[PDB]
Amino acid sequence: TCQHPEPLACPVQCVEGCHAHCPPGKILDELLQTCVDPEDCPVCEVAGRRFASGKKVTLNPSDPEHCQICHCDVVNLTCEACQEPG
Amino acid sequence: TCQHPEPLACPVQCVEGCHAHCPPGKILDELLQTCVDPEDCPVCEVAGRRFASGKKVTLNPSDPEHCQICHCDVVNLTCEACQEPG
Repeated sequence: TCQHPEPLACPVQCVEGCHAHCPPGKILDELLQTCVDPEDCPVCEVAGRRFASGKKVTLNPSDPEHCQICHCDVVNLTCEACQEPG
Repeated sequence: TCQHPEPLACPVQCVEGCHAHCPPGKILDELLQTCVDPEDCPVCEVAGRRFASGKKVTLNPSDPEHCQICHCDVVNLTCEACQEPG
């Protein structure tokens, strides 16, 4: 989905219920109930690598000197500065 | 003295007792009972201004951004880094 573009660990094979079926070239987002083209997803790709659609997590806690954080809210190709402990 | 090179607020004009009298060019320090030349005083002058012989006080509490602290133990021309609150 636009919210979960990546595949997830899938404990359940399939499930009942209402399922939005529309032709390809369109990915489902729940807020705008219909399916929509992929580009309309608020998807995030900062410094190249593939990941989720801008999860709200502060990556890289481990190393202070390598504290090179890059959040993404919806679309922004931004990177934030780390506050030094010293 | 080497311990109190600056003049102090002096509630008493003069006092009785034993008083170390020696020729000038020598300042009294109590640990080494005699009077000694001024340079032998563990005197402190960090970044130029005149003050005491390295008092053990953390100057400048007021402004965080101007937290530019400079202690002096006996002789050292040192300045310490302030720990940021953030």
